Amino acid sequence: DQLTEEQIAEFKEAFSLFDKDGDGTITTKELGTVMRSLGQNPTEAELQDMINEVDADGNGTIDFPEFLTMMARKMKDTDSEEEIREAFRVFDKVGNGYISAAELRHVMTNLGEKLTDEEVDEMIREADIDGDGQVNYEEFVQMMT
Amino acid sequence: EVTVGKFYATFLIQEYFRKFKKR
Ligand SMILES: [Ca+2]
Ligand SMILES: [Ca+2]
Ligand SMILES: [Ca+2]
Repeated sequence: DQLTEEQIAEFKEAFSLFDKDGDGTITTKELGTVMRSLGQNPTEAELQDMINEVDADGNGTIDFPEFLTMMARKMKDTDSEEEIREAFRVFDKVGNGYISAAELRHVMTNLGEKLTDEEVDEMIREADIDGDGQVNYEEFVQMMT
Repeated sequence: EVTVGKFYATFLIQEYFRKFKKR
């Protein structure tokens, strides 16, 4: 149940990735912007429903206390290994057991907003242990641990 | 579960960035 200042600050960094205008709320527009950048394309109705899963007070946006409630609960309720397994399935779009190096580079470039090309190159090179141009599940586990 | 997992996955990528910067 314990939540350190550092853990809260890390969850705030996740919040601000979506709240790109820094107004303290995540809107359907901001959510859609991130999801589309990663190759998803939800309808406006789907985006509203997604906001509604997190929006505890029903005003149509996610504020940080709502975001933190949801993220701390997910961390508490999920074993660290399942958290990583789930994330791998998120980024393995085809479901073929691999994330291509190009796909991972795109995810990192969009989610690490200040990263340079050289930085993402090092990360990819380190991630793809066997050098086959894919990141498999065992390699993804090595990344996250 | 799907919505929560998508938010959590982006936090986990940011956690990787922190871990990588430490290594
Ligand atoms: Ca905002
Ligand atoms: Ca709200
Ligand atoms: Ca590989």
